[PDB]
Amino acid sequence: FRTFPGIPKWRKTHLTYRIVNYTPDLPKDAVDSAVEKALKVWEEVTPLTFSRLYEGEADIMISFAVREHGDFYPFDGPGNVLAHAYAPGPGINGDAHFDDDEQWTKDTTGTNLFLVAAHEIGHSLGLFHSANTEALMYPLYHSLTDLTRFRLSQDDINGIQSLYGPPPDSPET
Amino acid sequence: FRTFPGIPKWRKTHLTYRIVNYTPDLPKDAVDSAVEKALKVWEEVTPLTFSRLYEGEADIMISFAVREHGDFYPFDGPGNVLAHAYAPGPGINGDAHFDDDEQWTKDTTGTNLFLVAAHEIGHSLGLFHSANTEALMYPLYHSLTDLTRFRLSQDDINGIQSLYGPPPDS
Ligand SMILES: COC(=O)[C@@H](NC(=O)CNC(=O)[C@H](CS)NCc1ccc(-c2ccccc2)cc1)C(C)C
Ligand SMILES: [Ca+2]
Ligand SMILES: [Ca+2]
Ligand SMILES: [Ca+2]
Ligand SMILES: [Ca+2]
Ligand SMILES: [Ca+2]
Ligand SMILES: [Ca+2]
Ligand SMILES: [Zn+2]
Ligand SMILES: [Zn+2]
Ligand SMILES: [Zn+2]
Ligand SMILES: [Zn+2]
Repeated sequence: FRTFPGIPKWRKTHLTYRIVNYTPDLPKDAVDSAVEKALKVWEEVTPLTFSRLYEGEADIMISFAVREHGDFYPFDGPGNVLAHAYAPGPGINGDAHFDDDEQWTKDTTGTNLFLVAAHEIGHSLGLFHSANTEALMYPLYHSLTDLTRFRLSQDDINGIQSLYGPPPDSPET
Repeated sequence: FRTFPGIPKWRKTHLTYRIVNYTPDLPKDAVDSAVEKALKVWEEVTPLTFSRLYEGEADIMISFAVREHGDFYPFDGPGNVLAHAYAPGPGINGDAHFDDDEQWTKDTTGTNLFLVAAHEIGHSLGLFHSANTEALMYPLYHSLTDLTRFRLSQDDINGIQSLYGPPPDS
């Protein structure tokens, strides 16, 4: 696993997120659920908890964007870069953006929103790309029919626990 | 009425539109509806026709945005600037952006999407602001329009027709 330079990380255990805009690709409730599910992945293996805001600045601002969108890194059209997220800190830090020139889906027929969301929130929490091919934090996406049996890899757990530790409610093997 | 300088206007009657993203404030069908109704206002009194695209570059790219969003004219938080649109042309020209720091509504409890969209498309089609207080293109239309009895004023019709003519075989 790998972190960003200086290992920036949230100094709070409860983070807020806000879904700022919605893609034409899915019904609004489907976007919400993949985001909820994506956050739940990280919540299960650390002390971190998450609540949603319907207004104001949330730690993790989530949006869909096409090409130039007000930050330093314009998206790039269909394919290639799928999304990007910023390491922990104030403002644009912690936020995640999703390229709408991608067809976001609830299954693997397009680009699975849950999977990309879980991988991006991984950056939002301070994990950089993993070299481990089995990790969620691996820089390359792959269509995996298996969304019902999704499991964080041990490399991921290790990387996120090195930052925040395990859940206070769980035993350690 | 008024047109932009050098009177930029579409050189074709079939214009495509695309709703690039959706606001949290309303159900997506409410957005589609209001956008369609805004387009209809103008199509009804000209030879212009519209069709929707879900991919690629449409003439009129519609989006919601907050603060800095990829153009040189950032939105300003709640109220004041509700939205902005570019006159006819290629690329960003003809596109319309809507400030999501406003609360877009179907009715008048927030900022009415239909109304603002109708004004902005007026700009996307080549109309600049009117000096007539009753016109949709009057700068203060959003504070002066009665949505129950909404109809395009004749100053708005005179202006859009000056550019594109009346509907075929009137
Ligand atoms: C083969 O896939 C790709 O290379 C795709 N592009 C990328 O992956 C480039 N990466 C990106 O644009 C962003 C940069 S933060 N990475 C998002 C991302 C999201 C999820 C996973 C993932 C990992 C393991 C299991 C399941 C999914 C991996 C990467 C597209 C060409 C389809
Ligand atoms: Ca942030
Ligand atoms: Ca892309
Ligand atoms: Ca899309
Ligand atoms: Ca355009
Ligand atoms: Ca505003
Ligand atoms: Ca809003
Ligand atoms: Zn971005
Ligand atoms: Zn990544
Ligand atoms: Zn703009
Ligand atoms: Zn105006």
